[PDB]
Amino acid sequence: RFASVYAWNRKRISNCVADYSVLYNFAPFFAFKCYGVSPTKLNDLCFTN
Amino acid sequence: LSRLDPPEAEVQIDRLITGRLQSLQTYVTQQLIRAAEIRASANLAATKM
Repeated sequence: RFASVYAWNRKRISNCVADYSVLYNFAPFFAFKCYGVSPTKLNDLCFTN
Repeated sequence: LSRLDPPEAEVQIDRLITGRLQSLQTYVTQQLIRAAEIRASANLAATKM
Protein backbone atom coordinates (compact mmCIF):
# COMPACT_ATOMS: atom_id res chain seq x y z
CA ARG A 1 0.00 0.00 0.00
CA PHE A 2 1.34 3.39 -1.10
CA ALA A 3 -0.56 6.63 -0.59
CA SER A 4 -1.12 9.52 -2.98
CA VAL A 5 1.46 12.28 -3.24
CA TYR A 6 -1.02 14.34 -1.23
CA ALA A 7 -2.14 13.06 2.15
CA TRP A 8 1.16 11.25 1.72
CA ASN A 9 1.86 8.41 4.13
CA ARG A 10 4.41 9.05 6.87
CA LYS A 11 6.04 6.42 9.07
CA ARG A 12 8.37 7.13 11.99
CA ILE A 13 11.24 4.57 12.30
CA SER A 14 13.10 4.19 15.64
CA ASN A 15 14.90 1.76 17.99
CA CYS A 16 16.38 -0.36 15.12
CA VAL A 17 19.50 -1.34 13.06
CA ALA A 18 19.30 0.04 9.53
CA ASP A 19 20.83 -2.33 6.95
CA TYR A 20 20.42 0.10 4.00
CA SER A 21 22.06 -2.54 1.75
CA VAL A 22 18.68 -4.29 1.63
CA LEU A 23 17.39 -1.22 -0.24
CA TYR A 24 19.95 -0.24 -2.88
CA ASN A 25 20.69 -3.91 -3.59
CA PHE A 26 17.14 -4.26 -4.96
CA ALA A 27 16.98 -4.38 -8.75
CA PRO A 28 14.07 -1.97 -9.55
CA PHE A 29 15.60 1.61 -9.18
CA PHE A 30 15.95 4.75 -11.30
CA ALA A 31 17.31 6.97 -8.48
CA PHE A 32 19.08 6.48 -5.15
CA LYS A 33 19.93 10.24 -5.31
CA CYS A 34 20.97 11.39 -1.80
CA TYR A 35 21.17 15.04 -0.56
CA GLY A 36 23.48 15.73 2.37
CA VAL A 37 24.51 12.05 2.54
CA SER A 38 25.97 9.44 0.21
CA PRO A 39 24.69 5.92 -0.57
CA THR A 40 27.90 4.21 0.53
CA LYS A 41 28.09 5.87 3.96
CA LEU A 42 24.48 5.20 5.16
CA ASN A 43 25.57 1.91 6.79
CA ASP A 44 28.28 3.64 8.92
CA LEU A 45 25.98 6.37 10.40
CA CYS A 46 23.56 6.81 13.29
CA PHE A 47 20.51 9.11 12.88
CA THR A 48 18.58 10.98 15.67
CA ASN A 49 15.44 10.16 13.72
CA LEU B 1 34.53 12.75 5.65
CA SER B 2 31.93 10.31 7.04
CA ARG B 3 28.55 11.47 5.69
CA LEU B 4 29.59 12.52 2.20
CA ASP B 5 31.66 10.47 -0.33
CA PRO B 6 35.20 11.35 -1.48
CA PRO B 7 34.64 13.66 -4.53
CA GLU B 8 31.58 15.55 -3.20
CA ALA B 9 33.35 16.23 0.09
CA GLU B 10 36.18 17.98 -1.79
CA VAL B 11 34.39 21.12 -2.90
CA GLN B 12 33.26 21.21 0.74
CA ILE B 13 36.82 20.68 2.00
CA ASP B 14 38.03 23.28 -0.50
CA ARG B 15 35.51 25.86 0.75
CA LEU B 16 36.38 25.06 4.37
CA ILE B 17 40.10 25.49 3.69
CA THR B 18 39.43 28.78 1.90
CA GLY B 19 37.34 30.05 4.81
CA ARG B 20 39.90 28.98 7.41
CA LEU B 21 42.75 30.57 5.43
CA GLN B 22 40.90 33.85 4.89
CA SER B 23 40.33 34.03 8.65
CA LEU B 24 44.05 33.48 9.32
CA GLN B 25 45.39 35.92 6.72
CA THR B 26 43.53 38.83 8.32
CA TYR B 27 44.69 37.65 11.75
CA VAL B 28 48.31 37.71 10.57
CA THR B 29 47.76 41.16 9.04
CA GLN B 30 46.31 42.53 12.29
CA GLN B 31 49.18 40.93 14.20
CA LEU B 32 51.68 42.64 11.89
CA ILE B 33 49.95 46.01 12.36
CA ARG B 34 49.93 45.59 16.15
CA ALA B 35 53.58 44.49 16.08
CA ALA B 36 54.52 47.62 14.13
CA GLU B 37 52.61 49.73 16.66
CA ILE B 38 54.37 47.95 19.54
CA ARG B 39 57.73 48.47 17.83
CA ALA B 40 57.10 52.20 17.45
CA SER B 41 56.00 52.43 21.09
CA ALA B 42 59.10 50.52 22.21
CA ASN B 43 61.37 52.78 20.15
CA LEU B 44 59.75 55.81 21.79
CA ALA B 45 60.14 54.21 25.23
CA ALA B 46 63.81 53.44 24.57
CA THR B 47 64.42 57.02 23.43
CA LYS B 48 62.73 58.31 26.59
CA MET B 49 64.77 55.94 28.76
